[PDB]
Amino acid sequence: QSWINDIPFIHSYVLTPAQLGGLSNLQYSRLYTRNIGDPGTTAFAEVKRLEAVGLLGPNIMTNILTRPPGNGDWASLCNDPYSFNFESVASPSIVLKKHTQRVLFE
Amino acid sequence: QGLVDTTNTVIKIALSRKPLGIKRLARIINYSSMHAMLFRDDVFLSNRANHPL
Repeated sequence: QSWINDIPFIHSYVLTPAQLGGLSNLQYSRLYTRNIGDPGTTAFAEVKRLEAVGLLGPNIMTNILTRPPGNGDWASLCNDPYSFNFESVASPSIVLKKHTQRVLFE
Repeated sequence: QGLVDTTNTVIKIALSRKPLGIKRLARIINYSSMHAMLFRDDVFLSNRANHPL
């Protein structure tokens, strides 16, 4: 009930890229070519453009760079590169898929 | 292991074999609100008096 009526929060949340914790899976460069390349530089480049043109505030660029880190293993770095070690919650598809694999193979 | 056909029926069968957990199931149900609050507390609503180089 708190955050759903914060309209600049919903703006700044559906528009921040999904690599950085937001919702947006459509960078502007996705509209011209496919998803090839580094995801992280595309995320930070879109955040840079959206800050430049005045959509997204200057708060968010300072806060993403100063973000406290997540857990991380060497296995978490190796099983997925291009991966910022931020504290992030796990997708239910990944959790349930991996649980069903590790149950059926017992 | 990434070649199994995890449909919803397969997932219900494997949950009927072994239940998920207590902390993980609370994270599965509350996923959208926890994701939104994590975005809110980390990158939208923060002081961050250190400014990096």
